[PDB]
Amino acid sequence: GRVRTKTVKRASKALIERYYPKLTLDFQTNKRLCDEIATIQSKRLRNKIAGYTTHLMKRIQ
Amino acid sequence: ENVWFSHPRRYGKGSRQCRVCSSHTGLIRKYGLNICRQCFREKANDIGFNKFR
Amino acid sequence: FTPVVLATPIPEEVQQAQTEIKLFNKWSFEEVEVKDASLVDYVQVRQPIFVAHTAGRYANKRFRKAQCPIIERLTNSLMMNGRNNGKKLKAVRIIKHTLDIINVLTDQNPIQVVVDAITNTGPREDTTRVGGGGAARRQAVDVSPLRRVNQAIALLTIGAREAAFRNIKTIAETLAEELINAAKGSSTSYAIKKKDELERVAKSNR
Amino acid sequence: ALISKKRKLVADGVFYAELNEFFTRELAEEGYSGVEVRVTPTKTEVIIRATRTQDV
Amino acid sequence: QQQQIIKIRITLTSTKVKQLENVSSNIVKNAEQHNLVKKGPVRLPTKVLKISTRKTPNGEGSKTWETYEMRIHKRYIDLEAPVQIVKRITQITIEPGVDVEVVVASN
Amino acid sequence: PGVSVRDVAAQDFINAYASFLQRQGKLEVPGYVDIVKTSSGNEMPPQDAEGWFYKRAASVARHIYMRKQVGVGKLNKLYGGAKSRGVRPYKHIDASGSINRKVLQALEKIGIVEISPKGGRRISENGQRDLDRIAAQTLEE
Amino acid sequence: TPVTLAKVIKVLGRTGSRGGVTQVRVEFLEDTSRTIVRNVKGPVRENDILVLMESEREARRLR
Amino acid sequence: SLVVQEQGSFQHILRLLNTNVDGNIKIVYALTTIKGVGRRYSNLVCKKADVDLHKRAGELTQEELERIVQIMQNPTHYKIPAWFLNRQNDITDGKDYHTLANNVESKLRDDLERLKKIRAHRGIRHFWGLRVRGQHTKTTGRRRA
Amino acid sequence: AVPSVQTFGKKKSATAVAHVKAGKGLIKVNGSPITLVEPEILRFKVYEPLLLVGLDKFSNIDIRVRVTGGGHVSQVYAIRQAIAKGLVAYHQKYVDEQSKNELKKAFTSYDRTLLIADSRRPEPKKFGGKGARSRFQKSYR
Amino acid sequence: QHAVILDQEKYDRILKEVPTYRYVSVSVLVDRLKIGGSLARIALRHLEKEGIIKPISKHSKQAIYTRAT
Amino acid sequence: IRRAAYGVVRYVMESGAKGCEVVVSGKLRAARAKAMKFADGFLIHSGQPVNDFIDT
RNA sequence: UGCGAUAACGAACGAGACCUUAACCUACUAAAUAGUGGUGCUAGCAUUUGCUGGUUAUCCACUUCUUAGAGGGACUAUCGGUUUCAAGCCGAUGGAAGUUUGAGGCAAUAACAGGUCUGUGAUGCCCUUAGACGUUCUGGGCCGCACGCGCGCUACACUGACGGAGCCAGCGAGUCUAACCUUGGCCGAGAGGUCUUGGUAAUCUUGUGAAACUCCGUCGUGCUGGGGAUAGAGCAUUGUAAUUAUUGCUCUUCAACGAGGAAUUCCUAGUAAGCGCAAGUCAUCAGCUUGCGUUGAUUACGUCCCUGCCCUUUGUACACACCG
Ligand SMILES: [Mg+2]
Ligand SMILES: [Mg+2]
Ligand SMILES: [Mg+2]
Ligand SMILES: [Mg+2]
Ligand SMILES: [Mg+2]
Ligand SMILES: [Mg+2]
Ligand SMILES: [Mg+2]
Ligand SMILES: [Mg+2]
Ligand SMILES: [Mg+2]
Ligand SMILES: [Mg+2]
Ligand SMILES: [Mg+2]
Ligand SMILES: [Mg+2]
Ligand SMILES: [Mg+2]
Ligand SMILES: [Mg+2]
Ligand SMILES: [Mg+2]
Repeated sequence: GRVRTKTVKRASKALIERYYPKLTLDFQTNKRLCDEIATIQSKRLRNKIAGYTTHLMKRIQ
Repeated sequence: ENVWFSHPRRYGKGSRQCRVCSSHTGLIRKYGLNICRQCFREKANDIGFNKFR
Repeated sequence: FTPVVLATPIPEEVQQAQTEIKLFNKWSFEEVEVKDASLVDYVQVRQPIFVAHTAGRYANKRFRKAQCPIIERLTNSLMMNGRNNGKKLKAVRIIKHTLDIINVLTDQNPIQVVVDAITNTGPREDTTRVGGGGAARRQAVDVSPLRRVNQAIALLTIGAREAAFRNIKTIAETLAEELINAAKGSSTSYAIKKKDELERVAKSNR
Repeated sequence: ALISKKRKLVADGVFYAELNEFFTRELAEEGYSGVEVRVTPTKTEVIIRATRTQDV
Repeated sequence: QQQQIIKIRITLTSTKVKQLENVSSNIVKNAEQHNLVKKGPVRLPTKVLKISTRKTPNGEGSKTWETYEMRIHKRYIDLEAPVQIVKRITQITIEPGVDVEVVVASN
Repeated sequence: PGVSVRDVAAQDFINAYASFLQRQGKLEVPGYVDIVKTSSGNEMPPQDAEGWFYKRAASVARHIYMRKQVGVGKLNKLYGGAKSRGVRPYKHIDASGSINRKVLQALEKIGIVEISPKGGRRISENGQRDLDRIAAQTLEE
Repeated sequence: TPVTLAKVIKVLGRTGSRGGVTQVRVEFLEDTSRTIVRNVKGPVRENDILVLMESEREARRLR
Repeated sequence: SLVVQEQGSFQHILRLLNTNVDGNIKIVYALTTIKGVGRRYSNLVCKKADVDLHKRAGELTQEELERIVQIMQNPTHYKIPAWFLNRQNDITDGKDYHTLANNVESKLRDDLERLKKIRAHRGIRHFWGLRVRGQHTKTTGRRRA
Repeated sequence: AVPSVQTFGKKKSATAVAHVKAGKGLIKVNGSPITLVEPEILRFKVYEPLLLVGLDKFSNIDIRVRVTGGGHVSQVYAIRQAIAKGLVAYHQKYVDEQSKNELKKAFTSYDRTLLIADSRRPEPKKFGGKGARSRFQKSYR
Repeated sequence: QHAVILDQEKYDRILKEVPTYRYVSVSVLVDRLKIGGSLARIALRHLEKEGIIKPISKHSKQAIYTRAT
Repeated sequence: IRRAAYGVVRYVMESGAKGCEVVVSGKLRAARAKAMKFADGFLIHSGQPVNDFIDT
């Protein structure tokens, strides 16, 4: 039951839309820069958003 | 005066009552509360007891 | 092989277990080749165990119970009818005495007898209720190997339990008789008898 | 006072509840909004939040 | 009196962990800037006071129960400290919602 | 080669020490043996009945040895059991408070246990020596 | 009766009114490149070898 | 403390206190068939009577049977401590009797008749055939008694 | 000082703290040797870390395992975890890392819970039932 | 139905027929021969003392024996 | 009822709140009772944010 | 829920996110209310150091285990497979954890003539208001039994009963705002009594030495030594009061019950089930409930066949809505 909501997918889409000269195919690097380029209110939501961003970057590649 | 409260109510249901409404049944006396279970649900956030899990 | 001495002296009979891992301390898991094909990777040997108690996870995914060893699944099927829920220590004791009795009668390997009993009372073709009711056709379906080994364990332990109920014979020797008769193929055993009935109804209802 | 801390904190919660309902009943026209009880050493302070503080 | 250490203990009890740790950090900060010797804030197991009452006022319904609960967080600090300037700083700096008690131990 | 009563199995030691205590005959069984059940939750008196006080005393002495101090109430809780209350579900009932107590005076007369200034009974020096000697004999056989 | 050993190549899907039968496709172990679609009662996987008392019968109960 | 073999000098069903005590059953549980003798009383009597507790009640010789009967019938004299008996502080003379085979029906009937004759409520419920120990008669016992 | 590591093992609620120091081959549980652990059929559970790597890996160390919590099977599954983790920690800290890797291979190729605690925890009970999942019986009549 | 006390012919039948029993237990002595469980246990102890049957497990509630040699 | 309820709903709403909701339940000269709602703005109903930002 | 189709595009509540708990952290801050190791100091038994006992301005050091603050961690990571290379799903490896990580708490719009006026000093109206429907007291009743039904407990035993021995939890709670939790000693077969003691509690009850379970014996297929109903006599405790047995204990009486027709409930992994313990109400009384741990399976990882619910299409003379 691992479907991601629109608050994960939309935020991840916006993060790739304005931070492609940034974040890479590594979840830990994406997770660390999601603390600085965005104000995500919880650690679980930050990890979900960074993991979906990583999934979409690996998909874009 | 003669026999008005002549019956001993040192114990049992009729010894104690809710401090809010004086109800002998359904009382909670855990931690010295002496509130009935219907008024405790109303006042339980004022006592400090919160729904967590 | 070489007797090593320690401060707390480990006995020789359990120091002998460094060379080969065997059940309880006696019967090897080597040369317990499963005689019937199509049931390998569903009767689990080739990882030998010491005792038939392994508090592990097998019912979290689908086919993980085929990785539980066959002796442990046989112990686990002995913990039923309610009053024996829990009591894996009792079930492991029953299984240990069972393999003692199968070593005494018919001297060859008790693990081989248990595996032979499983492969001999797995039902090959069962039936199913086709249609939406009891009053309909019954149609024959052949059985998956995992359901074959499952029904084999269930039939052997249910026949053992009912034979051990209300008589002098203990559950270890009634189960040992069930496994011996099923391994040779006897029809004097509950599991072979029930397998014949389940196959025969499917023969008649193809 | 020699009670356990469980019963002491529970009884302070009950005292808060009783004070809060007493001020709810008393200060109805006076725009009551809440009470805070500050237990300092040697005195306790009962602070009433009310809109018509001049009427209080 | 003449800067003789007298071995007090401050017991800090509260149902609110944020303000309780504010008090604990204040006491440890004062005792470290005063160069006091201390056994630090020892945090006791939290008392989870559970009350499982019945959710309904009636009998009617599916039988639903409520676990209201209050947590008691408790800490203590040992201070081998002078008698005057430390009773001053424990007289002052009292947070609401946190109950202090100071006991002198010569055992 | 320094054998204590931890290097001997509990059943083997308690059997050997009970047979030793009965053979040497000093422990002064209380006279209400063979008429007494050993627990309220118990249903029948012990099936040994020529003895069994020596085995209760050996188990108590080994218990006192392996703990620091054990009193009559801890002994009653240890030897008490599930009471078959008939039509009602079972319940833990503490054992006979006279038997464990009289075991404790019986061992204190023969010098196994001691008055233990923090409470119940410790094991005395002589009792520690005795239990270690039967522990060595139980292995070396 | 010469029973035949057949290896599951393709698991087609689950039918039965109750949902308890799986249609699979089996290649015979001896004389392979001979696929028949056959019903299976219990839990069946890929590569699962199973015994058949007929080599000539299909699974006609689907969708 | 060692096991021993044996041989069969045995005799079958035997009469004792007007009760056919059966053979082929160990003596404590053979004496249980006597009314007023249970399992505790049997164990205590076979202990006071110097009876081996293992010997099947037909291996037991008639001198031992006579000692067993004497201890059952006169139990205070053989140091059975009268908290262990039935009719402690009896009803009418204050003695401590243990009541035996045909007499426990007689004393039960005698005390039910005493409770009926006094007109006590327990005697009246005994007369009517209802439950006397304060049970709820609404639901249970709804076939007999 | 003496080379000593301190580890622990866990079943459901049974914690076993092992103290593996350099010694002469000694293995003790809670005061007593590894040959008497009770229960007797689960003695090969606590023998499993001993017989997987060989006893010559244990001939140079003294292990003392203090176990609390749990029950008679959870404590055994904590003993074997404590012993295996203690030997692995000792061969990490003092013996070579390539020796640790062979030991860890021998343990995890046999049973993962020799080194890794079982993560299965008791689910809470909820109202209207007697367990986590099962409910009371409903009637309709 | 079960001879719970031992006469000489049943003793002679035990000492003759427990040899050639492959597996000897309580239930074997209660079924194949006609003594109770009590004499089955006493007989098992006596015959492994005399050395005609050898133990395999010797557990309470399940005693497993085999012929000598 | 509507006048008072809207008069506090918009008073809350332009006192600087994300949202407000007034529910009035009861009867008025009528043998039948109805509950009517008066909402304005953004509200939440589930979660710890109710304990955070919702005042009831 | 999202992908996708697309006269829709972009949003809000609900879901999710959130919070509490459980699981990992030899990484941080520490602790005589937790523990460990040496030993300031000892001390015992067996030996040639194993097992212990005891003192923290009448020792030192440490935090692995324990506790609780702040954090870290998982995001289905990585790699295959598959799907329209889309959301996703499946497998393997790694991992403390890959079932929304397990479990809950909160939980929208619309309703129901659902339950509650007998929870309240919540309440309209009505009734009664001094031979009261107020209040108190005395005694009884709520327990009354030809019977029908529902939730359970105990069972029908040898995978067991009995006895002896072994021996292990976790969630709790507890009195000076008066007698609560009670260790230890002594008496008592037992229930209990009595002299003291610790505890306002990570300190003491309490290592709740729990039960199931394990080992060794007695039984031995017999309604038996399964079962413990009914009933008799006695001893205690609580209480002003125990009779209609409050409950506890001892002896005795030893009933149906030989695994249950038609039917029907609950359940997918530390789960079902077995097992006791604590709390609730409690002066006394748990066969109940809420929780907690102990032991721990079989079977599916699916389908719409039954039942219920939802959605779409269709019909309607229904809209008080088929009880039309
Ligand atoms: Mg006492
Ligand atoms: Mg359960
Ligand atoms: Mg929301
Ligand atoms: Mg939510
Ligand atoms: Mg469209
Ligand atoms: Mg730590
Ligand atoms: Mg209505
Ligand atoms: Mg009421
Ligand atoms: Mg009255
Ligand atoms: Mg009623
Ligand atoms: Mg027992
Ligand atoms: Mg504990
Ligand atoms: Mg009552
Ligand atoms: Mg209670
Ligand atoms: Mg109730």
